[PDB]
Amino acid sequence: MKVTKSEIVISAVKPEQYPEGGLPEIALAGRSNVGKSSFINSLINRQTLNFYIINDELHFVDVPGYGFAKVSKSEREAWGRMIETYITTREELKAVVQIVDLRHAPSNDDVQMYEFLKYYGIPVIVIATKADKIPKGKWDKHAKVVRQTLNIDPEDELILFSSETKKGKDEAWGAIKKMINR
Ligand SMILES: Nc1nc2c(ncn2[C@@H]2O[C@H](COP(=O)(O)OP(=O)(O)O)[C@@H](O)[C@H]2O)c(=O)[nH]1
Repeated sequence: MKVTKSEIVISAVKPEQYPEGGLPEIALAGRSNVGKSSFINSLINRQTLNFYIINDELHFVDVPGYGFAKVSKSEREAWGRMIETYITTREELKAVVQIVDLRHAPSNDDVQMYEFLKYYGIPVIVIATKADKIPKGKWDKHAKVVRQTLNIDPEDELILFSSETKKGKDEAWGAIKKMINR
């Protein structure tokens, strides 16, 4: 997608705050510091659920990074409610881009998130980023580990990505498009 417009529209602490209009939504989730914000900025050339209007045709919905253990119990609880509410009630949601680090096996938190999404029948685009930190010759090895750890559904997608080199950008947009026009 040639992005000519992208800007935050709301930072929702509650579902009442979600934007109206009914445009398709693609939510993004991953471990804190995995490279989610870098992934977003790459695609568009640049305690709340943040909605970004893209080209006035869809919203990216950025979910606060998970797996950061130095968080209060109340914050973790709030995070859980927020995502559970969103995932289970949002009709506009077409897919979640789950971003993981290609360098290592996905974590227990990644697996939990993936299992949660599949439980609710949510289409997922798995992005394994930081690919540039691994020799090209090992990309397949590391991708196989990601695939087997999450046990990725064959209808989901696994795309290797790098915010450094923009590897995966076109493929990621292409997948978002398939998900939106399902
Ligand atoms: N080498 C490399 N570094 C990356 C990549 N993506 C993110 N980073 C770096 O990893 C750190 C965390 O990335 P960031 O997008 O801020 O993480 P976020 O917390 O998930 O939003 C930053 O220092 C980024 O520069 C990538 O694909 N390749």
